Amino acid sequence: GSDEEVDSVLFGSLRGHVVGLRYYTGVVNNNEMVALQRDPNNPYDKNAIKVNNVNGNQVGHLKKELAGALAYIMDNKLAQIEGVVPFGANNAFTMPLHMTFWGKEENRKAVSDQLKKHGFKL
Repeated sequence: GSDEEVDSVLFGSLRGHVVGLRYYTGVVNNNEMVALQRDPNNPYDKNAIKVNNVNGNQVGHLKKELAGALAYIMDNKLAQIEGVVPFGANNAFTMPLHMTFWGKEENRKAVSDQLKKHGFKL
C-alpha cells in the first residue's frame, strides 16, 4: 500500500513550460501546486497529461512531445511528478513550471532512461 508507493525518495526538481494555460484562463494562486493526471478522456492521445491545480482548475496541459516521456511514468506509476507554481500565472501564456520529482531506486533506471532517451520534462 502507501508504505510502498507513497514512500519515495527525491530525484530532484525538473523545469518545464506549460502550454496548456492559455486553453481557458491561464490563472492560478500566486504560489499554487499542480497535480499531473494522465488522459481524463483523450482516446488517441492517452499520453496527453491533464494538469489541474489544488484550487481545482484544469488550467494546465502538456504537449504530446513532453507528455510522451512522462506518460510511461504516469500510467504505470513508476515515479511521482509533483508540480508547483511560484510564478502564479501572471500571464495566460506559457510560463516555467517547477515539478519536484519523486520515485524509488527500483524504478529510477526505467524512469531516468526514458527522461534522457526522449529528452522531455513537464
